[PDB]
Amino acid sequence: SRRARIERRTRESDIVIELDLDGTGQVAVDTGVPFYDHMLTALGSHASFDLTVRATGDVEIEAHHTIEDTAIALGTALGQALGDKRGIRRFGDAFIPMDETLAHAAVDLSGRPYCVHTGEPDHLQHTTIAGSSVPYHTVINRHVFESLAANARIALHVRVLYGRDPHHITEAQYKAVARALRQAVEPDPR
Amino acid sequence: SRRARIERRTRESDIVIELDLDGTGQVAVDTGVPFYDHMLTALGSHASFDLTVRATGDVEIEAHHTIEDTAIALGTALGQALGDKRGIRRFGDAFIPMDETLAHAAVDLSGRPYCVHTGEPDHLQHTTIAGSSVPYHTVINRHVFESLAANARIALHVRVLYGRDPHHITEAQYKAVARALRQAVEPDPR
Amino acid sequence: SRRARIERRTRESDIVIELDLDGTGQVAVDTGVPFYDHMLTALGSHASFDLTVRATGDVEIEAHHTIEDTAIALGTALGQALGDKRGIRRFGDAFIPMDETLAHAAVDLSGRPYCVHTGEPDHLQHTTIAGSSVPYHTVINRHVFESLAANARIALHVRVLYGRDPHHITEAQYKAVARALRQAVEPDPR
Amino acid sequence: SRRARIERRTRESDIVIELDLDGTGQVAVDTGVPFYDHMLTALGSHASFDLTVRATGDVEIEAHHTIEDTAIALGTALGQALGDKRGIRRFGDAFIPMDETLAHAAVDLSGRPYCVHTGEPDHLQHTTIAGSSVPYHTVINRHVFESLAANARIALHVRVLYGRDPHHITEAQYKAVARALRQAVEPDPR
Amino acid sequence: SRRARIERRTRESDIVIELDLDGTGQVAVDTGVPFYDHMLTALGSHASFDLTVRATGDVEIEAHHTIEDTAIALGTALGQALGDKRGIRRFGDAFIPMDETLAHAAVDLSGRPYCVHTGEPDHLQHTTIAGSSVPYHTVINRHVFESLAANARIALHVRVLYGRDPHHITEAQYKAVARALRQAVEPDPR
Amino acid sequence: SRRARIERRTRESDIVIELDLDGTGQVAVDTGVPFYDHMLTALGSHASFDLTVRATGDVEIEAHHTIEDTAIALGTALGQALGDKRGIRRFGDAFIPMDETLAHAAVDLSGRPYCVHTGEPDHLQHTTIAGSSVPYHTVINRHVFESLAANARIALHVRVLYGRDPHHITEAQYKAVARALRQAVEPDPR
Ligand SMILES: C[C@H](N)c1ncnn1C
Ligand SMILES: C[C@H](N)c1ncnn1C
Ligand SMILES: C[C@H](N)c1ncnn1C
Ligand SMILES: C[C@H](N)c1ncnn1C
Ligand SMILES: C[C@H](N)c1ncnn1C
Ligand SMILES: C[C@H](N)c1ncnn1C
Ligand SMILES: [Cl-]
Ligand SMILES: [Cl-]
Ligand SMILES: [Cl-]
Ligand SMILES: [Cl-]
Ligand SMILES: [Cl-]
Ligand SMILES: [Cl-]
Ligand SMILES: [Cl-]
Ligand SMILES: [Cl-]
Ligand SMILES: [Mn+2]
Ligand SMILES: [Mn+2]
Ligand SMILES: [Mn+2]
Ligand SMILES: [Mn+2]
Ligand SMILES: [Mn+2]
Ligand SMILES: [Mn+2]
Ligand SMILES: [Mn+2]
Ligand SMILES: [Mn+2]
Ligand SMILES: [Mn+2]
Ligand SMILES: [Mn+2]
Ligand SMILES: [Mn+2]
Ligand SMILES: [Mn+2]
Repeated sequence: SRRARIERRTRESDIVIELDLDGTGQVAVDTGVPFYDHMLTALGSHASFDLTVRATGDVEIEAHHTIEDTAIALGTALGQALGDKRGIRRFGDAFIPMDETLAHAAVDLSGRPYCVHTGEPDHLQHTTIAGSSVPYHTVINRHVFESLAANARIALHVRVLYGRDPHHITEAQYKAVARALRQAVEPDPR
Repeated sequence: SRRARIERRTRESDIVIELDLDGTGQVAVDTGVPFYDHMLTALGSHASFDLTVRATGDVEIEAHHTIEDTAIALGTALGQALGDKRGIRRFGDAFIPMDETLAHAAVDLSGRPYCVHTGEPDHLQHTTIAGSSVPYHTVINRHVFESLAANARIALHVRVLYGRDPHHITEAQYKAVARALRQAVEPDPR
Repeated sequence: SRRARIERRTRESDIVIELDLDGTGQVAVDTGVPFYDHMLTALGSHASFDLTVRATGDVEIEAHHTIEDTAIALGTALGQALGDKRGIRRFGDAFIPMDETLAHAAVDLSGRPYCVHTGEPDHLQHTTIAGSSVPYHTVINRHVFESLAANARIALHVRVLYGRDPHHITEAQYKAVARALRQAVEPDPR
Repeated sequence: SRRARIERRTRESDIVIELDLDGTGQVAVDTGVPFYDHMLTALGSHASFDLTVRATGDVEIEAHHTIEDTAIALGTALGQALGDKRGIRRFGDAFIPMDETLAHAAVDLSGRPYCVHTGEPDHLQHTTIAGSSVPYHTVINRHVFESLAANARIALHVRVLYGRDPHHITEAQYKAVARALRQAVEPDPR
Repeated sequence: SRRARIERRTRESDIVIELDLDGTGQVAVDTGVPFYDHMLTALGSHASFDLTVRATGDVEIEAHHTIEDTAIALGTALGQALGDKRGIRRFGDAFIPMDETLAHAAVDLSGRPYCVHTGEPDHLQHTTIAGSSVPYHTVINRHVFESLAANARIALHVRVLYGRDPHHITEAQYKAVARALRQAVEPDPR
Repeated sequence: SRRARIERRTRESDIVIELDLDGTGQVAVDTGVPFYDHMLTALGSHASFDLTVRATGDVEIEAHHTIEDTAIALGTALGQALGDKRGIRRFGDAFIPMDETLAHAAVDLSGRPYCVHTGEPDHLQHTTIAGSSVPYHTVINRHVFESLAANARIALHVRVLYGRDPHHITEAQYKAVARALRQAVEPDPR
């Protein structure tokens, strides 16, 4: 019913997305960027989407191209799956506490792309989350939210009220976006 | 069930309101102040009210008297239609993104009039929204929210978190008030 | 189903709590600290808990030991009654207007104790609410929210956006916590 | 070759656009908003487009809905007329002196919507340009540039380096956008 | 006609450059520093050079020696390929929007080395762009522009007007330099 | 075709100008003010004018009268040679790096005299460039640009973005004006 498959092939990367808005959190994400996989898994899961993301790209340069192409493809999938948007809540918002961090997201499935990203501490503009694989530059958080909003053609407002840990700050925002979208896409009984 | 017809006849104006709290967004508004009509249409629609507003007044002076008398009559209608307020959520709140603008409203159907209006940029105290008819002075936004709260006998908190466009800022607040009221008036299953 | 009886006996006090998460606001609170009774009655009632609190302690010293032991016991009861937390909303938040005051609470039933308490005016750190019985030092507000979060093993974020009256400020926060918990404990239909 | 006809019919307005990128400045604009007509005539003319804009809307509210719908439709027309964007300069920029005013615009026909609007004096956020017809609120300048960029799917950077007259400031920006687009859409001989 | 092959062999690295000023963007770059490869590919491509860069060096230390030796060799190639500079535009400049970033470069093929690098945010002095290979320290951006200007014996002015993403900021500057050089090297018909 | 001879005889000086807009940089300048000769030679040359300037005046007082009368006569020559301005680019701009200095000029051949001169360091208001002949007070730079714009009846915006050497700062501005005029006077193929 509210399903979309998107294939996005650029010079930099290859994305396949399958998205059901009316899922149960059946999520599988593989981008070659394990922190990004974790954020997109949290997003699909907390939005009660069924979501599959398979992506490969030029991670020898860094994660940016793959992260962005994935967020563009995912936005386009959200846009297509929503269709005409008849009968939905349209507006959604969620607070996510994560230990010391409090994040908020608010959505209007308006059909007009807009993203306002505020309150993220300045040190996230040069912070790296790094393990044994491809690292994740938190400066990309904004870019992901912008790409998503631009291609789904929605208003997306993401706020960090406060926080310290860059992992708590980043995950709280992805989870906020996710639960905001969940409320906004659900059928409006009136 | 939760219906009220209010007639308000002053030296300055004539107001008829018909309000059903349990509507489907069947809204008709005619005040001679077309921007106000647009805001009150957004309010009735986003609150899932059935609402009829017919108003005439001294618009040769300006919109103020008609705007205020209408907001007083509309408040009184909300107050009467709520009745004893048995079994309702009582508390409601909503975030409204509108492009660059984010507004919020929170309500307590307490039976104690109170309005706190914060965060609206200072230039809305001398901004005019003007077309081919009677103009709308955004300084009146507060007055409308105050009049509504005073006569419905509710606590109404309206916040502009941020914004630039006076039309986005004003409409976002009316829509926030509307969805806050919608959540607050709905039956509480517990 | 989601019931817990907690008995807590310290050198300073004796607490019995009985808590049903799936109640109708059947609340009885007796701590010897009548303002605290009023706050805990508001909390149980606004959370739609069935709640019984019987506490006696060393109020000849002041309310602190009894308030804290009660909040610890109540937290432990919330923790036990939630059990494995299968199938619940998990996240909850609420705005509470109270005349001039606006408070907010957000919860994550994470299993990781955390409390962030912000925005409370500085004069509540030496304010007393006093009647004909044992008085209530508002400096204890934070301590109560911290104790509750620590022993229920949840993330609890409590914000005063603004306010003036210490009674409005305190009650608004307890009511916010209550409605945040109510949303968070309810079954998630998905 | 690089032609597009767009029809956009909303609740608020009716837009017809016909756009040839490879024109000689054959421009006809009728929106019911004569200052807007003047700005869009300057844009089509200074971009050497052939452009026809016919729009009607709810100007009894004010110009906003009609201005925005027109800018959305015009953006969509630019997007469609560019097609695959094979063989073009892609990047374009122009300085426009206008008496005391200096404006600049830079474009990347990237396929990624983005608009950065800077340097416009603060008083243009509540300035009105008013004649004998529907007035023009200069706060809308940004909104127009944003709408255009979002729907043409280009990067558009518009700068006021300095200026005083709101008419000089506004027209200089529209002319800058126009000549930036003209350079960017032209065939790249290499 | 305007071709140069440069071989540069230091203790730290081995560089081979082949450069045609009058190319079609036939570019192949391999330095062992994949982000640098991406920047130098963008530069050759956006300048419509035919360009081959093969470099190996002491990347076990970090990218610096290889980046610098490559920029020195590339500058020397630009210098030799320009020859006597008879009949060329000499002056060139370009604006590059890249999402939120706006960069500018201006060139004078003067025969006097000079580089002015301004406006780059302070956090790019300790930012790393890191993937699965050798990372790129953005502090090197200036060094690259300086090395290039010193060895091509040109005036090179590179400006970041504004920006946030270090990848957008860096790539925008390389693209600006590239299009500035493209305009400056082209035959002057007068 | 686009030629003008101007003779200007005041109490203070005697000017003969011959100007072809469609020249090859055939320039001869003799004012008795050798630094001025150098600046006007750079201007005619970098604008691809054919230009002859012969001037004599009261240099025993200082260069001012001769500089100004020459700039007035030269402006009048530009005005007359442009004629009706049918079919020209009209708008032109150029960046000129000169070692540490970056200057910019933008022109609108509008038929409305206007000059905005900004960014020149304050010490150029009392700097002298002095050799073995009549010296040049850099405070006159503005006066020259103003005189030129007033009598050619064009908008001329001249910016020093930054610089240190008064000779680099002055020459960069004359060269910027020159290349801005060159782009603006050239035939517009559309
Ligand atoms: C496991 C969860 N994703 C988490 N990330 C950082 N902190 N926590 C609790
Ligand atoms: C049409 C809607 N009422 C609106 N007003 C201002 N902007 N937008 C989108
Ligand atoms: C009765 C209620 N608990 C209250 N306390 C302070 N103000 N109000 C209304
Ligand atoms: C006529 C032109 N559109 C203009 N508008 C304001 N000033 N000027 C010269
Ligand atoms: C693909 C392109 N090189 C790019 N890098 C960062 N952002 N974008 C669009
Ligand atoms: C020779 C040229 N006119 C010049 N003047 C000052 N510096 N330079 C290079
Ligand atoms: Cl989780
Ligand atoms: Cl709407
Ligand atoms: Cl109550
Ligand atoms: Cl908030
Ligand atoms: Cl014009
Ligand atoms: Cl600039
Ligand atoms: Cl590119
Ligand atoms: Cl020279
Ligand atoms: Mn990007
Ligand atoms: Mn995690
Ligand atoms: Mn009044
Ligand atoms: Mn509207
Ligand atoms: Mn204690
Ligand atoms: Mn009370
Ligand atoms: Mn709008
Ligand atoms: Mn005009
Ligand atoms: Mn070095
Ligand atoms: Mn890139
Ligand atoms: Mn003078
Ligand atoms: Mn010189």
